[PDB]
Amino acid sequence: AESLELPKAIQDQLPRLQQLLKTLEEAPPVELQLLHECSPSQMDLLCAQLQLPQLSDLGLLRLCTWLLALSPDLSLSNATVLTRSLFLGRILSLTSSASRLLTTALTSFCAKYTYPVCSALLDPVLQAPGTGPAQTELLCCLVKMESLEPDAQVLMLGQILELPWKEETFLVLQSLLERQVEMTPEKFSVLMEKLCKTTSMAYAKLMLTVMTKYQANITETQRLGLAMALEPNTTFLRKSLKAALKHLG
Amino acid sequence: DSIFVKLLKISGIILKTGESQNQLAVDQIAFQKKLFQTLRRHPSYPKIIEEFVSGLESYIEDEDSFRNCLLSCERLQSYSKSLIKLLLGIDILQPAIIKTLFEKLPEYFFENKNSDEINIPRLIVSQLKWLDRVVDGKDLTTKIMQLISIAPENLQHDIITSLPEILGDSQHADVGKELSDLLIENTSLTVPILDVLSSLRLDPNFLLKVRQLVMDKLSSIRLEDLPVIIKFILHSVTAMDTLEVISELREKLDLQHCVSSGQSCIILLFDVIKSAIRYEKTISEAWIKAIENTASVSEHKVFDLVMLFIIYSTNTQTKKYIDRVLRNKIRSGCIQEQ
Amino acid sequence: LLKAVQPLLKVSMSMRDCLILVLRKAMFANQLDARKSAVAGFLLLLKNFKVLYNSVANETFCLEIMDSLRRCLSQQADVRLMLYEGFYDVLRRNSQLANSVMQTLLSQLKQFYEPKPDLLPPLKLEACILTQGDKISLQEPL
Amino acid sequence: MAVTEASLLRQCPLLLPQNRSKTVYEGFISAQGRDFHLRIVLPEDLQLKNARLLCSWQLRTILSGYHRIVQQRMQHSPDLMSFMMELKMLLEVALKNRQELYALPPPPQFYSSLIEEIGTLGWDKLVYADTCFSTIKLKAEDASGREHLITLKLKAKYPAESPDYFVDFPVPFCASWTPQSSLISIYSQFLAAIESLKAFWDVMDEIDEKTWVLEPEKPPRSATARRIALGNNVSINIEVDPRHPTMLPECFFLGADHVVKPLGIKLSRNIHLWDPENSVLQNLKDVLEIDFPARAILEKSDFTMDCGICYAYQLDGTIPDQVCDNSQCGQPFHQICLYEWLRGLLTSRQSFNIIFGECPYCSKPITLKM
Amino acid sequence: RPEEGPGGLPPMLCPASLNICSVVSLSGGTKLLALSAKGR
Ligand SMILES: [Zn+2]
Ligand SMILES: [Zn+2]
Repeated sequence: AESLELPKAIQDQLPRLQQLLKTLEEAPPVELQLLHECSPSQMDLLCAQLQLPQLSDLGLLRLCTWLLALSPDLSLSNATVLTRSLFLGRILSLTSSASRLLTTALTSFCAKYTYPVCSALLDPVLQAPGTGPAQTELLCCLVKMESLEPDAQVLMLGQILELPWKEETFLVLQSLLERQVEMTPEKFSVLMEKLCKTTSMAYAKLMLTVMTKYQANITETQRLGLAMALEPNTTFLRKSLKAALKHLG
Repeated sequence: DSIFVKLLKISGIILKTGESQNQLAVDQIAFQKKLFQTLRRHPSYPKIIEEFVSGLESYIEDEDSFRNCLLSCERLQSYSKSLIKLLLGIDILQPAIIKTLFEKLPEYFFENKNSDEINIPRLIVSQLKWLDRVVDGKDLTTKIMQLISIAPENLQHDIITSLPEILGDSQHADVGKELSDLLIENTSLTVPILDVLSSLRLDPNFLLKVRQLVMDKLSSIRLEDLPVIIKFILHSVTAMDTLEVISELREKLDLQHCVSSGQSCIILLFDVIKSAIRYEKTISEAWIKAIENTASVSEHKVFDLVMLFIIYSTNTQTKKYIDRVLRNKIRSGCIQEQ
Repeated sequence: LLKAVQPLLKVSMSMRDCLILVLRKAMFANQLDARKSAVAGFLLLLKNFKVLYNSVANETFCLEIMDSLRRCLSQQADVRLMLYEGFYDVLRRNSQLANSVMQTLLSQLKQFYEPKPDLLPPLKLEACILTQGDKISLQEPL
Repeated sequence: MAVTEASLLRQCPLLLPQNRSKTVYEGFISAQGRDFHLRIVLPEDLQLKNARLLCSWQLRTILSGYHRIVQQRMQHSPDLMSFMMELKMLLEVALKNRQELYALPPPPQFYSSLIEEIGTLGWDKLVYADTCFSTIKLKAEDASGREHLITLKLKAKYPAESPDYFVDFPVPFCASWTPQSSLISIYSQFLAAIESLKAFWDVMDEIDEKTWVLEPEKPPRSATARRIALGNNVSINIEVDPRHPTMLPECFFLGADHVVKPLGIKLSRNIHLWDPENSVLQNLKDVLEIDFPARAILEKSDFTMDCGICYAYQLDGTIPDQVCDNSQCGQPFHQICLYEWLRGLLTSRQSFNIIFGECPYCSKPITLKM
Repeated sequence: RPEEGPGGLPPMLCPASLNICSVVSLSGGTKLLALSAKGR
């Protein structure tokens, strides 16, 4: 509609590429190597031109399969672009848990393009309404990844901390914090200030884990902000909370 | 000095520091009835319970005193039950002790393997197994459901597996409901749940509903469990649902998606099948009717060859039957090179 | 079967710890014969074996089996009957669990014995028999 | 942010526009606690289609083997923002691939704390420390009086993360690492594992002394299998469970079909007299109703106990194992050599994992099961 | 040994020799000629 120009060789090879994708449901081509010609904005259109959201789940991985072999790397922005064409609709579609395929596909794709998948997908899935069990699980897998190195884990941390927090955010956040992922006191304090703000079962776990693991980063100020948070008896396990709370006292 | 310790001393239990098993002056049933009638007769009758448990929790702020309170007791005149179990024998204290016990369990998520290789949480939930009578069997249910929903993975796995020793024979159905609700919620806990549900008391209708409910979720299972789940489906198959369930499985399974990693796990799969079908005849004829009856779609998958071969290798009554079927299939333009 | 294959369970320690998972789980399973045979197999492990690594965790694990068997003593009559006939056979190997056995019997006996002289029915014969709408059955074969 | 006023500041804090027209950037770019110098000249307009990009020679070294990637990214990338994003992510790749350039220990809590902790242990324990102080190897003694070592390989941060532990014994060691745990902590764990196995060590050392262990030679501590020799040119191999060593092992015999039959029969009839209160040897001797040879080396030094095909003992681990079912030949062979021979003959026929046909020396029926 | 991450380096417990020169023997080991800072 903007009349973005796709690169010459991609526009001209545009039926061959939709041909090779049909091939996939049934070693990657030089036609697949043409992605390296695109700017992301060209790419952005291109993905929309190829109708990657419509691949089978297998056909997605079998793309991801072929994509996973690609040297050079599809750049940060391009890999990001791709994934959210490919995966996002299926993700948002989900009424129940993913296929083994997707989770593998996701996680495998996330294995190489960890942060790009991570940079793309985390944020807008959560800010979607009716983000439920199906969705949060696969998000667990991003932040549970052996693959997720300290850099990516705090990219996750950096990325999670930008979001409107809610129950579903905490679930995923606990699972990142579970690893003993390290933080600036700044980053942690943002966790803390957000964290201090209460009646959900999930919330309690989040507080509790930090109170225990990053006792080593809990200041006076921050401990007192928990104290107020745990005031309520809405909270089950106030006692274990109080004990861990007290165990810093 | 505390109400708790003084009532315990008069009632006839020796409260030791917390390192070795608490000595006992009196018989346990005698002790129980003595403290029961003492607390019955004592003035401020509803408030002594509150005073009793506040003294208890103030005593168990230190770990080791509670650790000995949790452990099995010493008969002087030689090895007995735990004081918590015996104290939980009394109905008036019971829901309160439960509240406290469960309230303080989340302290021990992260401090794992301290001293004697003893998993405190396992021990505390082990305190509730095999109870004479629960003052509420529904309150305990709701409290363990909060607990089961929340715990980290290993602990969740542990307490869940500990469910049937805990529960009597009443509060089964609500657990069933809640667990199937957790099962659609989380894919990780199929296996131990399915194990549990074969051990509890349910309506057959509920089994069949959860069956269709797991199997819709059948692509959505990591490989390792995939074996044991089909194991379940085909020990749990009735004679009559045979061909539907087989048809559903036959549709839903792939032998394509999974793939040292893929092959070992698939191999185990086929073993599990070999067993099921070796040891139950009706799966075989029913299975072939479920490919033969799907003559229609030229598009039939890897599974179907692999499975005819297999059954020829096994029960040999079917060989002629397989061959006619495999010919009718080939001539029909389904079955081919690729 | 289990008696026939038992020379396996003498030799092979993995067999024992693989059967024990099956027995403990079949103990709560909803079929009747599942629990009977699970008890049976259990008695056969302590009968035929000491060890089921220090010879103190052996003892505590045997005592753990016997505690689950102590609960089985309040199933129906048949399960208890099998247990009894077994306990002699458990002694006649495993003398080391003598006291933990005999109390186990004596406790369950003292449910049905009255310790006072000058009461002529010294046993409560009504207490042995439970009735649930005109179906009337024995529990505890004295 | 969205716009490259604030988003550029937030994601390249260390780039200072030098000219009024935001055309010449200079300054630094950050990656893995490391700033690198950089001066990135645009044209009059904001076009990276044409743009210079100059560096520190330190940076040129680290972007060797990516010059084409960088030149492509300049031409294909829309704005400067995304260019810098891609350039940083590419530096994270470059350095994380060349990870061997790193792990510099901090002066304040490394060299001091590790000596403090080794002092806490005892200096009789340490046997090796590397001049990078990266590797250490530590010693412990059994109740038996046997030495068992443990190597650690340690990072720039010892106490933060776990040290890489390489330890001899066969079962996987588990070490509960906290930042509060230390060398004495993990040493106590090692001693615990040692005293738990103690029986295992004693059973296998008792073997190594008092019987002719054959098919491990200079055995490790990890090894659970023990091919013992008995008589001459017949053997028994024995894989034993560490956790329950005194318990019966998986056991079988090589040797002459006419020699091995009675041993299998006698083992089957006596295996019930297996008892885990005796030793491995003290049970085998009275089960199999025999004694062992203690290294029959001097007498039959050069008797030709070799393949009789390739004429070698030790063919790439392989020992003469497969023999003739004949009193007059008794000739040992190898699996590999006897297969390659028998595969050829017109006489030979193969069943499932079996090959029938003639002993090379005596031309009598000999069977090979792969 | 591609080559090497860090260049970790031992002394030969000889002093400040400036202006070293090596003759490769392969006769025994390597035999080098130096001029010590003091003039030896
Ligand atoms: Zn011969
Ligand atoms: Zn040879």
